[PDB]
Amino acid sequence: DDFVAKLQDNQRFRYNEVMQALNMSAALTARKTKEFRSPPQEQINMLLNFKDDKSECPCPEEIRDQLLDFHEDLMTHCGIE
Amino acid sequence: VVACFRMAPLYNLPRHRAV
Repeated sequence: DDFVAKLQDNQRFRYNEVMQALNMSAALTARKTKEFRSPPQEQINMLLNFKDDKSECPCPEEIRDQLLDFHEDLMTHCGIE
Repeated sequence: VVACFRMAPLYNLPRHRAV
């Protein structure tokens, strides 16, 4: 619930950033707005790349840390570690 | 082409679908 709320607020603010970026530069805007052009499932898939160090997701480190802590707690409950 | 650039985002998406 709250993870999705924060992610949506993130994308709301990123949309304002890229909409200024469009008025600054139109040619570069493609890569800015690709993750808005993508279907929602693809958007979730690109946004949920916190794992490992590929780290091409545009999400901030604090939001990454929230999911990482939740995943560690879930693994601890599951008994993996 | 701005219309083609702008598609459906999660922030416009409702809560439960995004969940």
